[PDB]
Amino acid sequence: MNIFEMLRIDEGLRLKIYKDTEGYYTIGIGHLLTKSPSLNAAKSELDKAIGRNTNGVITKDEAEKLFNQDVDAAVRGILRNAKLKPVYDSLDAVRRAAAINMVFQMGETGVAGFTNSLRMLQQKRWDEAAVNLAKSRWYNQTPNRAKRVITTFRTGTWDAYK
Ligand SMILES: [Cl-]
Ligand SMILES: [Cl-]
Repeated sequence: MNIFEMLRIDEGLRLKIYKDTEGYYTIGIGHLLTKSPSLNAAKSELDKAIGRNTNGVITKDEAEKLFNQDVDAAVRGILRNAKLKPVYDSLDAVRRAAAINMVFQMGETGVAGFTNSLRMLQQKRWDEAAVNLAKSRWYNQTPNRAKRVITTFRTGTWDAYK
């Protein structure tokens, strides 16, 4: 198991524009297109992202390409962030995948606001961090996915994904 297979399980794959859990125009493997209500603003962003007139539909390869870019960008955002970097560096390889997952889903600002959990993770207080992470809108909105990520932080194994 690795970050790619992990996110592929959490996000699914959709080849036609769809609305995410928050109601936003998304495509592929969790690629947010726009927070605007306009399907046209979404279609525009889509064509811009792919480099072609897509009419709202992409191929698997195109999906995977967006996905490759997004994971990369997620990692780089963590590495560039003064609050996230130290925590991330402190983690083992499995837990690092959990961190990437959160950033991919909620953005760097979002995660960055989990100050207390971040401190707990850095100190390696696993059960404590797990409890604190659950006290969040994130957990309340996407409980099954949150639980999976949280279990990964708690255990340091891929059990939630097996
Ligand atoms: Cl893009
Ligand atoms: Cl969920």
